[PDB]
Amino acid sequence: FQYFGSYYCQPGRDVIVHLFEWKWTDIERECQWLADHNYCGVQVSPPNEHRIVTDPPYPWWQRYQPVSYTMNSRSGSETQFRNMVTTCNNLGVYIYVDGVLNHMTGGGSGTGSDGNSFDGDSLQYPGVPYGPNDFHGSDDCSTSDGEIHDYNNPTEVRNCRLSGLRDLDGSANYVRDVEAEFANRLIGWGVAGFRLDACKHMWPGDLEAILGRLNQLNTQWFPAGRNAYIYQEVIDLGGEAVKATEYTYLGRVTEFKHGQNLGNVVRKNNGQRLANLVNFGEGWGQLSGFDALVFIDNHDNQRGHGAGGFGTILTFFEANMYKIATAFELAWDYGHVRLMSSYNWPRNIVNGVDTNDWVGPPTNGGGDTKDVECFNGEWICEHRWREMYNMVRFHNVAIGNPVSNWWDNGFQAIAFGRGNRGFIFINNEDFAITQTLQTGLPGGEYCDVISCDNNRPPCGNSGGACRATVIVNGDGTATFDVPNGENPMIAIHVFL
Ligand SMILES: [Ca+2]
Ligand SMILES: [Cl-]
Repeated sequence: FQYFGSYYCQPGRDVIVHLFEWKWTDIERECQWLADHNYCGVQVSPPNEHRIVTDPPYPWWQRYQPVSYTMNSRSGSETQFRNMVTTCNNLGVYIYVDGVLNHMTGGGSGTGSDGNSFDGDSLQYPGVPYGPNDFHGSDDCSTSDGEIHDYNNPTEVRNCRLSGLRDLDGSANYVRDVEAEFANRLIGWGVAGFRLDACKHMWPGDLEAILGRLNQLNTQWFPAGRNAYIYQEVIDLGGEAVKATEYTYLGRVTEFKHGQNLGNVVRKNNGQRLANLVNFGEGWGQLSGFDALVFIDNHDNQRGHGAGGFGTILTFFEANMYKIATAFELAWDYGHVRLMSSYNWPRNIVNGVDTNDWVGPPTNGGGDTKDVECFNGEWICEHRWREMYNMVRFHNVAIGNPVSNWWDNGFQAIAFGRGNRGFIFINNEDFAITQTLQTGLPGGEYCDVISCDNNRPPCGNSGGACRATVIVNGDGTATFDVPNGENPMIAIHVFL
């Protein structure tokens, strides 16, 4: 039995970023910035040939309808993909492919992003090739429309069609061989791993058979005898017949409870309290940290498609709370952390649903994607926000230390350290707090890395609101003056 939940990073790097709908040429350039800020890797949008949808015009979700396993996509050509992987790998920033193996397209016919035909009505995908024998059908699914409705029926969830997406027969030797060939081709070029889409809709045994066909990582960059990193998108918020714990033996699993819980806590939904995070992690009924890929939001649930709709998940639209939740997640020790990196779109919530949730990335038209320019009102670039990247540095400095010196106000203020390496005071109250705490840190002069550029004087005021220096006393205590409001947190850490 091979296990795929271990990932590989350069020393001092750990956090990964989803550069959602970024072009390969932009990711290739971004790898320098990411390396300089000690991020470990990038999840890239599905790079295989996908459906081109023109009604509505070029939505993001067309990339979740495979047409073939060639490598010309909205983000760029095979040549551009391979240039990106090579450059990023040489910089020590690795690439995880969003791998879409559960299904092909929905109904209708057309061509994909590399010119190959699809026909979801006849189940013909000549670019693979797949035909009807390669799919589940009326022999395998008994619902009246062929779609999934009863999430208490694992057979229905796995063998019927997710919203009409034609469902591949993952038990078939041919499908397993074809999908492994796709993954192995990408591994051979230098891809480090995969985010596997829609895994709740596949049988773990079929995933095991596909993963057993995989070659090990390319030793131009990776250690000999290393399996690819696999993290599996399994949406499991409890009370269903498919469980995230079915997939952890194969690799890591997305823990959607993490962002649900942190979102509810930071929003103070239904009387939640920041102080309740004292035991956050597996003890909240979540996966063990070692089995989990964690994140505040993803591309689906920032569009209201997760549970609670728009009322729980935090996103760049709620920037102040989003930074609080992300800072906590990065300072804590639980899971492999992925940060979303988003684009803006005309979100328009009507009766709880965003009417414009289909809108694709910044475009001049014609299905192209604009070059990224961070902070221009179109590309959000959360991973480049100082509050994020300085908390990634905090996370890196703190690595391997326990949570220590926990404090809270019984309510909406907590503070904790990571050994003798870092300390964060989070005041989520509607009033200011002055509090002296054992920070666990060596005595000295520290800067708040939430508001300042550097961890020690000179503090650096590029953001314009760098707070006064924090003095840690000789006994390890420090006095935190934390006003409520924007960025209502102070994080300090020893020199990297
Ligand atoms: Ca399926
Ligand atoms: Cl995901």
